[PDB]
Amino acid sequence: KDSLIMFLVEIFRSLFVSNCIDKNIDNVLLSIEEMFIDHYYNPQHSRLKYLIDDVGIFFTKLPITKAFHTYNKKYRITKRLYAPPTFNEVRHILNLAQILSLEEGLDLLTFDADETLYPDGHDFNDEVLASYISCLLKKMNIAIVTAASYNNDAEKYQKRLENLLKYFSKHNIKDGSYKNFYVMGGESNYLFKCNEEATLYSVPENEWRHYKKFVDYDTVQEILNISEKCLEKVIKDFGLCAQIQRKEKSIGLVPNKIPSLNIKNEQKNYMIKYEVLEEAVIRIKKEIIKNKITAPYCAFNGGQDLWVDVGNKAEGLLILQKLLKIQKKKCCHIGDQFLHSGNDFPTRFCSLTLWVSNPQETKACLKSIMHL
Amino acid sequence: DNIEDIPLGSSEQDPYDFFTLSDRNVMNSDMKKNIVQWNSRYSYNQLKNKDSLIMFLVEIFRSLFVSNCIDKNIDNVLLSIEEMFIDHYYNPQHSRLKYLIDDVGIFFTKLPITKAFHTYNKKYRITKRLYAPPTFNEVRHILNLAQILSLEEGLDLLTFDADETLYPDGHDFNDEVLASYISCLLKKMNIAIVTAASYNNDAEKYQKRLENLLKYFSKHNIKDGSYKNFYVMGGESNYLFKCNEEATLYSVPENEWRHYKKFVDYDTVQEILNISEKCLEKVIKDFGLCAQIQRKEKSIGLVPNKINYMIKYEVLEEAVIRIKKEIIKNKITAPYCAFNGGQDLWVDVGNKAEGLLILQKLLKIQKKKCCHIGDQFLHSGNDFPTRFCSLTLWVSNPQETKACLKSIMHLNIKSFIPEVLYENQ
Amino acid sequence: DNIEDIPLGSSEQDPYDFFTLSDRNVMNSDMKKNIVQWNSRYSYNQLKNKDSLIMFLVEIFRSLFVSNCIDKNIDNVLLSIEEMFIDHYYNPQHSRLKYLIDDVGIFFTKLPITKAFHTYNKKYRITKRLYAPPTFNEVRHILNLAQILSLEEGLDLLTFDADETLYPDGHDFNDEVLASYISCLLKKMNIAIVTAASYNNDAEKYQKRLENLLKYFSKHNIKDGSYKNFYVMGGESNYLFKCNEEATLYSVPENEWRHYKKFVDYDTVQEILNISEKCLEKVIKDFGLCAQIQRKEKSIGLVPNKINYMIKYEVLEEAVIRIKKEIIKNKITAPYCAFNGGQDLWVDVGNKAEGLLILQKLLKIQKKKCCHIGDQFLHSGNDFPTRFCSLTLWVSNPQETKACLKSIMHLNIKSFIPEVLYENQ
Amino acid sequence: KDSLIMFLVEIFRSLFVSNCIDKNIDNVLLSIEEMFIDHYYNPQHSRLKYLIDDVGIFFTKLPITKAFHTYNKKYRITKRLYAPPTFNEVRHILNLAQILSLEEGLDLLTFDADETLYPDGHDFNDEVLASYISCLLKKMNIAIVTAASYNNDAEKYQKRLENLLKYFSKHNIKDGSYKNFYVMGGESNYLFKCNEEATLYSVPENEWRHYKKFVDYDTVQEILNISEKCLEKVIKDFGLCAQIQRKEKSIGLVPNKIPSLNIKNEQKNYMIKYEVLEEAVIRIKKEIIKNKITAPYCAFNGGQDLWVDVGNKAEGLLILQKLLKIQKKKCCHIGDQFLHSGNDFPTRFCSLTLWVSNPQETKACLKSIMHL
Ligand SMILES: Nc1ncnc2c1ncn2[C@@H]1O[C@H](COP(=O)(O)OP(=O)(O)OP(=O)(O)O)[C@@H](O)[C@H]1O
Ligand SMILES: Nc1ncnc2c1ncn2[C@@H]1O[C@H](COP(=O)(O)OP(=O)(O)OP(=O)(O)O)[C@@H](O)[C@H]1O
Repeated sequence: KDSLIMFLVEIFRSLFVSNCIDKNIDNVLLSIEEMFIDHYYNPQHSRLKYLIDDVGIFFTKLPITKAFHTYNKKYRITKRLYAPPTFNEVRHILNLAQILSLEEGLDLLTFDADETLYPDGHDFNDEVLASYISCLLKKMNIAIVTAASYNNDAEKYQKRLENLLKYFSKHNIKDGSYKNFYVMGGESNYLFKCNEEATLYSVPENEWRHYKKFVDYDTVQEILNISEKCLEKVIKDFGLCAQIQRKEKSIGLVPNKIPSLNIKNEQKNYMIKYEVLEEAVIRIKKEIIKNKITAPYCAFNGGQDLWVDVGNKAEGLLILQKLLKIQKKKCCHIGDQFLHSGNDFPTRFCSLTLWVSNPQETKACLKSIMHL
Repeated sequence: DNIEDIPLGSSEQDPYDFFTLSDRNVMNSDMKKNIVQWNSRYSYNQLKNKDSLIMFLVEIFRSLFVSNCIDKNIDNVLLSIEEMFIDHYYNPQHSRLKYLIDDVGIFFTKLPITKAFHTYNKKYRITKRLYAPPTFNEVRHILNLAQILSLEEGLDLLTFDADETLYPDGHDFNDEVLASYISCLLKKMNIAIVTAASYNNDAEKYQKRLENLLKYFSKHNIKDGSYKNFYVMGGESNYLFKCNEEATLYSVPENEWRHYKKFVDYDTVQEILNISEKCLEKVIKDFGLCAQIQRKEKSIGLVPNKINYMIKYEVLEEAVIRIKKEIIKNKITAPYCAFNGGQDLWVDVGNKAEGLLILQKLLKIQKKKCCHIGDQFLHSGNDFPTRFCSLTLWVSNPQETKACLKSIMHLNIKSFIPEVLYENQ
Repeated sequence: DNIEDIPLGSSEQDPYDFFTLSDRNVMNSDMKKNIVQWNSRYSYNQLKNKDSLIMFLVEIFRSLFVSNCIDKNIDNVLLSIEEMFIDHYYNPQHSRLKYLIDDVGIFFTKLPITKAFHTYNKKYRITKRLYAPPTFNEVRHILNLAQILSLEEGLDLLTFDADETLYPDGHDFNDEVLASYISCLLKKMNIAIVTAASYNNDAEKYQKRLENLLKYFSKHNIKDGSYKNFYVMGGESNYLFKCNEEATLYSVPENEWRHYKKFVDYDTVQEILNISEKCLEKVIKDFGLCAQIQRKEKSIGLVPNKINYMIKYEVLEEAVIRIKKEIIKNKITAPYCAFNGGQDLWVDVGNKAEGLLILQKLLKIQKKKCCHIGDQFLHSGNDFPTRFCSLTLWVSNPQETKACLKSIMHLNIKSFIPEVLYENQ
Repeated sequence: KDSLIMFLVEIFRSLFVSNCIDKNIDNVLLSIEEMFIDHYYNPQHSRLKYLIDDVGIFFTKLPITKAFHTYNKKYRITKRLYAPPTFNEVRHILNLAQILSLEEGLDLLTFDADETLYPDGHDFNDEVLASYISCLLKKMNIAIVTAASYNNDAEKYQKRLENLLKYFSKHNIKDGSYKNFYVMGGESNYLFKCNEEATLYSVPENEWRHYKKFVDYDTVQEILNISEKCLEKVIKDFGLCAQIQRKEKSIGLVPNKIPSLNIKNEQKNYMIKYEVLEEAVIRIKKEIIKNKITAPYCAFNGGQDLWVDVGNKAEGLLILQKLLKIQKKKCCHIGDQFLHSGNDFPTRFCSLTLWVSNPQETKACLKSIMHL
């Protein structure tokens, strides 16, 4: 999966089966930690980069030993005789390592709204999570990136975040922290800020265009025309009850409504096989490569529909850092990598990335971020 | 035919899943579950260990796909597979299929696997894909179609794993149109429900889990006497209930069916429970869990406290093996089942496979006329062997279950092409 | 302790090797054999299925290597491994090592695995490598050192697989200095030689395979009566020979040792041979081989014609399984061994593991005082289980064999650091 | 291993286990064959290149169906019930496919002498193999590439090929076929031809320098100095009884002679662990990359010693084709890929390559090459 996860899972497995994972293993942990730290420095010529090829680049000194100790002290995974450490536990350990790797602090904490803030595609609904974000909003900038495209219509994005903004309306104006909240819609196309009354307003395109690689109108129209023709053939090729929904910088395969059983709800969405949505995503990806298009884009399978957006969240996060004069060692992103099979734009090449997979894990991560 | 003949590994351990694919707290959406099935290095051995026959077909189709002929006439491949299936039907052991797939189980019917593939491919046209080869779930669907298409003589008993197919998110039964399908089939065949929930002999507690289903019975299934064909097996194979004229569960006198069940003596039952209780007490202390031990007459459980505190998934896995090891260490051969549910742990001195055999013998039904609905994502084949006692459909959501039951209700109708994926479309 | 207790799968089949690593016609040099051991996807399961304990250690060392600490103090890892080995010595079943490695076999001695690693690493400094982690062969060497370092009380019996260790390229014995080592050890301990070659009871034919060794005996081993300690077991476990004053093999009266061997009745012996002959006749016709069938009293063989015509390696593999299947089909449980030699095929109604147990009981030697020299590259663990009957050294060339024997001859000498890789250096 | 081998092995496995590999599988074989032929043409955008990434490029139309039929007719591998087709059999099938893919003929057949012509590092000794080479020498050019470096000393190379040249002295002068025999020593540094009396003579460097990328003297001396320092540290690091042997365009770690047992031969070579020779080869490979050296070279572990040569056999085979005015679709190379773990310069990017692993397999391949 994420290669360095598998790198430590396998090592902990050997430590487990050799029957010593519950004894003093600091000789191994510190030997990896200095490998990690020698990757902070000279990352082009580390021994780490030799062992794992797709390590990427570390923006920080990762205290992997302290992280293992802290996580093992709480959950006691080395006390299990038959269940060795898992992929998800190592995922936590690195998440914790990256957090404590910011003792110098961060100035920008960014969320993937679709993966962490909206449960099951709904609107924000978590008074506990909104508590922690508001707390952190006082100490740093907090931006929220989402693939939802409602042009620059600030009211439409507000509906998805109203409970969260309603929390801001009681804990984040007396100290003026609302100035540090940012929302990036359309992956990287529509930017919003917060006003005194906890209400989203649009930052006009002229004020931040200078930080985004310009993309021609005809090239964004060619990306959507290419995808249009692709989806049309997918519809014909699989007998889909669906049609194409074209927006200004997006285009989507949306399922139709069809009847149910009279005893159930009398209308439901047509269901597109996950296989057919995967077939279409890379079908589109290949025709875009066939036309030698360099513009950043994003084609994803999301639940019951498919969307092609001209811009990707990776570009948005760079745009936010170029905008607020922050460089990568002082900002991190929170998303869920189980949700995009598309390895492209792994977010970790732009900022520190935390991998969380349910609201409880997200709150655990923020709790750690408050206590620095 | 009997419990001693079924290949049960009650103290066995499946190969460790470092990716905890059945941790529903992390893999909590159909989107995530479909993505892991693409990464072979993430889910291959876990899937094969749940149905090696399906994986057998997936790999054959993957190679038809990469060789670029899956959308051509592949009937030469399908029909020789079908010939092995027929041969296996006639020779459940020593067949060629058994040599290739040792845990293939039993074919109680001639599976038209060729007609199944053509049916599914005609509607969903998976061979029209250039870059996504047939998936595990798609072959799962195709195998369900083959077993349904093979029910020429019909069914006399249809059984559900309630925990896997009837309780959404573990809550009580709540699905009007599903109840409708069951109620109609109840008029054509015996229907039995198996669950691991042990409420001792307390019929009212089991009835609470099935209240909405039984209420549907009391409006369509009492006048035609179809209610006398409904059975409920609780504690996996310990407590048997039937229906009365008022759509109420009542215990069947154990003298009426005990002889069908392999006898376990009282001391062995309590010894298993006693050994588990000491294990679980040590697990609670070893990991500092906020959890409580719920012991029953023939079962014991590790349950989280309400506040709902959640026990680490790996701690639940660790405890199931600790229990099997100590039970092994005490040289106990009685059939039991110690399983890691999503969020709790249970040790039942019982077994759902033995439960079905009890229902089969009691109702004197031949295995060719039995069909089981379960979810092989939610149980270990060492506890419930694949294709041990009947045909078995694999469903993974209420929508698939409704489609299957709809097809079973239109069984052997000429103008009905069976469906196992969607109910409306 | 007896043949029925040894885990033998005589009709079993190892997982198919698509890379035919034991086809010595393609892998015909130490250079090629060392290269396949680097590609994990080429040789991992084949190597693990020959000694899962060695692979267990290789994987632990690979992770010490990639974590960049294998050249630091790794004694915390080694000593807890050593603690599991000691525990396994005290609890051959139910130990922690047995749970991790089910086919680990038996430790008849406390293995100083830590001292072994330090010994080998002091001389060869494998932890000084930045890019080649410890290899299968290197852990093989380290395990040999541990077993030799554990022979504190000495050895009373040393046994060789002649086919694997004493006949270069299948020709007769020809190695003066190897003979020298054996002859000296013959003066300190019993020495027995096991081979699958069945020349019926014809002592002269076996003597021809060992002529140069026996001639060395007739110049150093007759005056001190050490020759009465040499034994030869032919037909794997069917024909027993000893030495006289003139360095000549003679048959031991079967009444003197038959009771030590599990009895097989005459009809079962000939039935196995008859079934194999029909199989092999069909194999010769099916593939048009230029080959002949050599039947003995208790063995039958598929041999290529002299011209030397060579039978396809995969045809030999195909025939071994065909034979095991037909023997299974006739419900025959007698211990036999049907193996694919490099260039021929043999079905012996015998078994080399039973042969060693016969030598052990006959000479009344405890298993702690036995050591076997073989080559686990050249046999299936289902025929000869790893660590079943004694300590077992794994050698892969006469140079390693000489080094081992040299170390055994300097056993428990203070001023001698054992060696299992090189004889001169 | 070779990726397209594994591609067909796995497919034949599915055909095997589905119980149809002995029936008519021409729908699959021909479906791969047209995939192959659509790779002959438009090789940059084949479906094949999508499935397998490292396919390389095909110089010919591969009749994979006819090859399977011809090989199955002779050996009857589809008649086995329990031993499915193996890696080596598929290796043969492709070898046979490439041979019949030359119905248009070839004009240059090249050997790797170290891998196919010298058994166990000896001299040529195979009157049957020499028979087939002489037969083919009449129909095409035949060159022989070897890593042995004896400068331009023609007599030293003749010793390794004297039996073969002695065969030429009786069957290859009356028709003048000796003009078509070529020997390339030093991987790509020393070229030799044949005279009327079956004797090697050196083609002076001026006559073929124009077809080789020139390499500066100081850069070849830097490659050997880099390797010298590497081997010195390997000797110290592992207590080797060996020393360095420097040639003009090569440098080697050669083991010393050390005593044996008095009963054995009183002198033998010191033995260097294969692991330590592998450790050294890529140690050298990394320092050469650390110095950003572009010149083609070759560092290989060969038996009991290691050698670093400035030139590789891949370059020699290009030099021979550029010299004799032949392009790649009419020449093939015979070597053994089990013998170089170093994937670099896989020979198949320059010419058709046959993979053989014993003299019997080589003769079988040449027998096929005669019957076109
Ligand atoms: N570093 C991490 N990254 C991602 N997820 C984590 C991390 N640490 C813990 N989690 C997960 O978050 C979930 C919440 O843990 P839990 O509520 O037990 O402790 P907590 O969040 O610290 O709360 P408290 O501090 O009250 O114990 C757990 O299931 C755990 O698996
Ligand atoms: N295309 C090929 N590429 C590489 N090796 C091959 C190929 N075909 C056959 N071989 C191998 O060459 C060896 C020699 O085969 P064999 O001598 O049986 O037939 P042959 O060489 O054609 O001789 P004959 O024509 O007299 O039968 C065999 O072991 C076979 O595995």
